[PDB]
Amino acid sequence: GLTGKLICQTGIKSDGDVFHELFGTRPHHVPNITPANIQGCDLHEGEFGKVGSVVIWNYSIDGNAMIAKEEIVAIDEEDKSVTFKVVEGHLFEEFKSIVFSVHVDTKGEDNLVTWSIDYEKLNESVKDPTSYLDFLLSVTRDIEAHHLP
Repeated sequence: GLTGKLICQTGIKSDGDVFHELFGTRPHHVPNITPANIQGCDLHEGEFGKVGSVVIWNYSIDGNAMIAKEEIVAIDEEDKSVTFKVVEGHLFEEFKSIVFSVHVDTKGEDNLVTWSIDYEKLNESVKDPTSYLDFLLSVTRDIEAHHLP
């Protein structure tokens, strides 16, 4: 009753590999590219690019500042996927667990970015976090504009 999943898919015109590796090996560059959405990304444990690394994200939705500490639980080169599990922060005011994954599909002509949000609400009154899809699309658009020469 408390579990849900939200997915958004959108095209990018920029290089898909570069988009994947931004998240997979260069997540600390994200704030520099989408500063209205993401203000910081600090390495807390481990090393950038490795499974089990932990980063602290400083970000904003609707003008409110928030913090998420996240473990990189999966990085797959073939699927061009990176999975970030929240382990502390604002979102644990609402969710028992919440995991963000980004996949890039570069087959064929048109690159597709897919963001998934997999979560368990603390209780049934918690809202499904659809505002995070609008955040992830904004981040995605900003990355695409930055990477297009």
